[PDB]
Amino acid sequence: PMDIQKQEVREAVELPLTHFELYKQIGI
Amino acid sequence: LDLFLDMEAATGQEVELCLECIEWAKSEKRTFLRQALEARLVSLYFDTKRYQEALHLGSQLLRELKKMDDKALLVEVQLLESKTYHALSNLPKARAALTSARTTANAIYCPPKLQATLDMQSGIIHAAEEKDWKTAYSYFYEAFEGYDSIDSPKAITSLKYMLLC
Amino acid sequence: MSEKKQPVDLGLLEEDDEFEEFPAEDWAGLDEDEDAHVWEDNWDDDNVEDDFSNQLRAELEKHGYKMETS
Amino acid sequence: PKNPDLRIAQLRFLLSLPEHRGDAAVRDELMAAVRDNNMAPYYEALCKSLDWQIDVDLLNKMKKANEDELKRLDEELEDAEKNLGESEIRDAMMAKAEYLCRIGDKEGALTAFRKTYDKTVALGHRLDIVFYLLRIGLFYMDNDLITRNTEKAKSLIEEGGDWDRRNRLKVYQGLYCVAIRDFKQAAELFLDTVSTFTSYELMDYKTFVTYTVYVSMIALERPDLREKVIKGAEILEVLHSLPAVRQYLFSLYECRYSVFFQSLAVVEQEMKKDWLFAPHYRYYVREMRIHAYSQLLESYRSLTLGYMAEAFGVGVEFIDQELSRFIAAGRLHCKIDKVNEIVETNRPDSKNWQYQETIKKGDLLLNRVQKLSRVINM
Amino acid sequence: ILDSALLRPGRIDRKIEFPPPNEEARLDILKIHSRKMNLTRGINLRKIAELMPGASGAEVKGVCTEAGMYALRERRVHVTQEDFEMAVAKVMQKD
Repeated sequence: PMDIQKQEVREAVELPLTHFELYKQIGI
Repeated sequence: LDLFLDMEAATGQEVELCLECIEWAKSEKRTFLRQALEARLVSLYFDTKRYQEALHLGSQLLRELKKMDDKALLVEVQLLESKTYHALSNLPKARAALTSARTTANAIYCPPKLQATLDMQSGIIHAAEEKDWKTAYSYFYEAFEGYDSIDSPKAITSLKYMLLC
Repeated sequence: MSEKKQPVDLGLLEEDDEFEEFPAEDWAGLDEDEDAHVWEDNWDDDNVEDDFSNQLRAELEKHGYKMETS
Repeated sequence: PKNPDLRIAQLRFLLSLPEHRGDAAVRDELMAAVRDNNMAPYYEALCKSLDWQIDVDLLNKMKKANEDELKRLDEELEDAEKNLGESEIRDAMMAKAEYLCRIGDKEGALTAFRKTYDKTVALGHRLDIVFYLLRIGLFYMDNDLITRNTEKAKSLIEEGGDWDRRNRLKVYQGLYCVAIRDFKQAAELFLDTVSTFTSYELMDYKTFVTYTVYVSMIALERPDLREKVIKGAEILEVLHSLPAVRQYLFSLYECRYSVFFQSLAVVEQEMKKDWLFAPHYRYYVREMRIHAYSQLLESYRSLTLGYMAEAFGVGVEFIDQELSRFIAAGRLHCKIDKVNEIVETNRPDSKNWQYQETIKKGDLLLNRVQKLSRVINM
Repeated sequence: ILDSALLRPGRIDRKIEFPPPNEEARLDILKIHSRKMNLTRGINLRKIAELMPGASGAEVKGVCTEAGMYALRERRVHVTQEDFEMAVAKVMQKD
């Protein structure tokens, strides 16, 4: 073949995105 | 303190006198005074090429500066932190402290003495790996625009850095 | 047949009866530094080691004196 | 244990063999004997110590304080027993096992770490107990006892690599891989030095760098150094501590033997008189000499005795027997000739020998398929 | 539960009351929900467990799971009791 969704989406979205294996080393 | 250190005479008693000024400032309970005295003393160790207590005492200064107010004071110790990590030839931590100084000094209008030094050191950090000479040439060009007509040695070394990069 | 191994094992019993645990412990003084180490490298390290055991063992401290004399 | 008594009691190697440095080691050993219940270690190593005049003075106090703290940990263990709880009994038996590691007796600490090893509610604390057996296994220099609990505790982690747990286990891997002569697989262990820190339990950071600079400096070639350490900023940070290491790195990478041989005596003397690094001093010297001779001889086909003698700064009478022993013993390059008194090699090791590297596996595989014929009918 | 109790008059039914977790029920759930992540050796579970009141045991999970984000933001190896106190101020503010 704001700042509440910008801070919330910021730290909850882009901070885990720009680092690898954080899902493993943050207490998943 | 600046006019006493710029004379460059009897540098042995200068660091001990600065330690007595920090001891006195702690005796009179002046936090910002001893923070400035350590902010200049770490520059004295930077000129003395003593990177152990400069990075250690500078880190202990960061532990009490990141929590407190006056984020503009952190630009000097993070900029000089990039200067001592560059002196120790450390690219990732100098880029991390550089980015922290950018996101810290992004809202505060810094004077051209400190604003142009960010790009001046940035051009040397990017020029250390030889990734792209155009962006580094822009950092030295803006650094020359910042150091223009403010200091003759800084201007001749600014154009020296332009002709270098 | 496998029956001829008995007198050879009797010779091994005589060799073991010569010294009672003397080569196991005396040689174990070096085997404790040789245990778990690759024995393939111990042939070269033991070759040059036993080769230099007589004289000029290290010889690296003597080069500083042999520079001006040779 | 994790106390400084591991290092203070670890200086017994340089306390034992040489009689010159046996003054400071017995100075801080006797001064530190009143710490961490050092009675039994130095009493066992008393034959390598002074007389019995001052020895029997403190034994009466240490033997009663040992029984006092021991019976207090027994009473605390009985107070923790017969009660609902898991971490309390683990801390009581674990603390008793830590004191039994302070006295230096692995019988009651063996059965103690066996009981608290059986009371492990999770695998992380189990690996912590394993490390508690490794910290004393370094002093006991055992081979299999420290690899059994790590071979069993290695698999089934499932909790991810921590900041100091997995890094500490990697440090132990560097330890037992420095003990063994395995280098091509130990060159990957010290790559996590970014997250390493001053660990007073086993080895200081400067001692970890000082210990890995040998396996990295010798066990690696020029592309491996340029990729790993020269590109990395870690050695660029830690070179300012001691100016000698920078000389042994820039002089070796720069191929300057005139200063490397004058300064090599510090590597010779420092190489010995160490706990775990002394018995291997013969391999690093020869391996480094043949590695340097293969480094210079790689890019050089023919070599006169003048440029060689001036480059190495040694007489021709010594390099004569050097290369003479390294033709058959070393087996680095083809046969050498002296018809013109000039080192001249050919090295046809690429064109035909690159295809001839598989004939060894062809003959061993031939005997192995002869074994396959031996399996036939029986 | 009132309508269900009108349809289930305790004829054949096991009646086990589900109370809000008590102090020990906060120490043990604090340990079960503390072993999964890092934890320092100089923390006292007694007081930090007594300083987590409110609805139920999920508030402790709010302290831990809403404290690992402050461990990430602070960029530290482990979590201290002061960070757990900050998470206490956070979930107590949310309460």
